[PDB]
Amino acid sequence: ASSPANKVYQDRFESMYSKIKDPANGYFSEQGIPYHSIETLMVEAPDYGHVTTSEAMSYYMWLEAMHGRFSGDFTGFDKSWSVTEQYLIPTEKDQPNTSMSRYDANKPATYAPEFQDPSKYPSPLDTSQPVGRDPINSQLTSAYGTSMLYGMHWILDVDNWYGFGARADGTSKPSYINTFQRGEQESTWETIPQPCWDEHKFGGQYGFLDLFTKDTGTPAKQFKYTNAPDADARAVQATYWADQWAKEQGKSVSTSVGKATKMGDYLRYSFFDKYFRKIGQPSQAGTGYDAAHYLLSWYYAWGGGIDSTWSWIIGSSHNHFGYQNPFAAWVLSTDANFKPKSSNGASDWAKSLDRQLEFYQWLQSAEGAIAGGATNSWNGRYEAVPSGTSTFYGMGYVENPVYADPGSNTWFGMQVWSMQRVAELYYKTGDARAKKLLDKWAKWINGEIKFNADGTFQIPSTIDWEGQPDTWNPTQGYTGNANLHVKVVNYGTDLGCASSLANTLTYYAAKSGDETSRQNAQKLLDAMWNNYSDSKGISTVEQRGDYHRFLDQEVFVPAGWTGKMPNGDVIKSGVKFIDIRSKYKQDPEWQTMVAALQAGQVPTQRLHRFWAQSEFAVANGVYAILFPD
Ligand SMILES: CO[C@@H]1O[C@H](CO)[C@@H](O[C@@H]2O[C@H](CO)[C@@H](S[C@@H]3O[C@H](CO)[C@@H](O[C@@H]4O[C@H](CO)[C@@H](O)[C@H](O)[C@H]4O)[C@H](O)[C@H]3O)[C@H](O)[C@H]2O)[C@H](O)[C@H]1O
Ligand SMILES: CO[C@@H]1O[C@H](CO)[C@@H](O[C@@H]2O[C@H](CO)[C@@H](S[C@@H]3O[C@H](CO)[C@@H](O[C@@H]4O[C@H](CO)[C@@H](O)[C@H](O)[C@H]4O)[C@H](O)[C@H]3O)[C@H](O)[C@H]2O)[C@H](O)[C@H]1O
Ligand SMILES: [Ca+2]
Repeated sequence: ASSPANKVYQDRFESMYSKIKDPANGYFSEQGIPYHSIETLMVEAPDYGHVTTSEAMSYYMWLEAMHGRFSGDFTGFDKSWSVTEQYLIPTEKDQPNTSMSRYDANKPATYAPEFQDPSKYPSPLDTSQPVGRDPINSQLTSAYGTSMLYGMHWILDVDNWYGFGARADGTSKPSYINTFQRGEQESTWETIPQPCWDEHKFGGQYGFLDLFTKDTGTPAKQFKYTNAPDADARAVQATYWADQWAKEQGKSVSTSVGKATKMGDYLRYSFFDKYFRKIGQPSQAGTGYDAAHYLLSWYYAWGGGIDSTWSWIIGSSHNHFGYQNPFAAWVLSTDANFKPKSSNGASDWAKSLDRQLEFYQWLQSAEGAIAGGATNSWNGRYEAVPSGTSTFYGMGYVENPVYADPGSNTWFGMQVWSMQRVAELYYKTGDARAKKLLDKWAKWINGEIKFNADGTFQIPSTIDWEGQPDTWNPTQGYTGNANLHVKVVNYGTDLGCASSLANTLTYYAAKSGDETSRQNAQKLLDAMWNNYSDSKGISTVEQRGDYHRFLDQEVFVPAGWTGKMPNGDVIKSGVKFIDIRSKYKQDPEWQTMVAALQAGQVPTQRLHRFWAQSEFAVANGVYAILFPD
């Protein structure tokens, strides 16, 4: 039997679970896939409300696991895994083993430079630049008996809104698409949505391929997928709790545990430099593990030919603290039920745990907030690191890893999503490293939570940075980083971030006994329940300051390149964001948004983001379990 839980907060989880699963609320598609948000007019990471992400799927898993804990029914959790495997992990038809089996571990991919401006793309492939060796492929094919990769592609056009269909048929749903392709300055407003399976049926003469990379000959028909490591690691974290909670009740989610374990094994591809170059010596090709930074980088991607057999796989040189998950690393390296089948799976994850904790500590500012990250590829072209730039294992510090429009580390959300995992690790193991990080971080954030007399509240929203951490010396450890500072630019009432914050403070308070953290977590949960509830979960009105880009953001299209989106929209130099997504004018909220822009006002929206609703529900569940009385 599971220990008794606080009935007040358990009821709140149950109420939220009902609203999220209610068919009338519209959080899911007819195929059972959760959308990024109920509302369709939505641009922030994905550019349409009804596309889904692997992030949403991992929150769906977490939600169902918690529901299993209170209802004793885990069929919903097993269902979240079935939907994931069927729709987000490319099937045998989506990543043909005929092509994947032609992979060459000694030449994983062909080098191509990254540019700081989208106008420099397509990027030219250069076969003369060195590429290191992939040491884990043989481990995976041997353990699993296939060359296909088991990980989630990060974004999916659920209802085929863009019209690419499945494997170029234009009519099936869901539809594998990707967006970001052109570097740090390519915001969500500057992409050209493209299909993962490109047979040249849509777009230009060669589909959309030559908008991004340029080779010596004619582009081949090909498929390509991109993983979001933070989502796959969250899926493992969620499955661990589902396993623990099921066993406390004589139930089992054994089959889902096996899927999470296999996913964690392939997830190791994010531990490697993009083109397998040695960590700390970027001009040199790696010989295997010397190319592993052991952190959960921004992505690992793979692809291959559709009508001819060949394939490639790349890791990522860019690392952001917000993607790390020491808890998932702890589970995969120590729990016998989650031991990966591969020979080095568990030990690699053990190395990642130690490295991740060093990374967090190295990035901790004077105040306590965690700074951006580091890269093994300066400017995305393995350029020389400027003199005076701090390093972590030879990797140069970057304030906003991967994206600069807006900076990937200017959103407060990265703080809570990531530190929440450190709090779970601390709660379970009492790890001294996690303790030192949390004591300082929690003291910082507790001084930034503002409660108003009318029941509303505010927490940091946009943050900024000054300075850099001192160069990491593993034997010296944390120096205090006196010259690295966080600055809060503005506060807000992001319900998803506040929920993640309550979750982090709850785990931490439960282990440390810090009363200040416990009462702030409860006050946050209470304020949200009492003042922000609505018939669909919780919400508030927020300003969408970037929406002017719907109409004024020019999208770069190379000189001479012309094509068409499936609905007929012409792609050519001079198009704006809206010109290649004309179906958006049919959105119920379109006239309202345009009217605001016309009057010189900032459009506002009342949004129901799936992850935020689940975050709130899970946060109530966690509080109910850790503070029974
Ligand atoms: C943050 O988002 C991610 O950004 C990165 C930025 O780099 C994106 O990475 C890029 O992804 C592209 C696909 O989405 C690929 S294009 C692809 O590269 C392979 C490997 O080099 C090429 O394979 C070669 O093809 C030749 C035949 O055409 C063969 O002769 C040769 O042996 C093959 O290796 C393929 O042709 C290209 O089309 C970029 O390589 C990669 O940088 C990431 O996608 C975003 O999600
Ligand atoms: C007077 O001018 C206005 O000032 C206000 C001051 O509050 C500005 O409002 C603020 O705008 C910010 C940007 O629009 C948002 S932060 C925004 O939040 C969303 C939801 O949490 C984030 O999306 C998530 O991003 C993740 C990381 O990429 C994804 O993984 C996830 O799926 C997404 O949901 C997004 O990244 C953030 O940028 C403030 O909340 C708001 O107060 C206003 O803009 C000015 O006009
Ligand atoms: Ca830009």
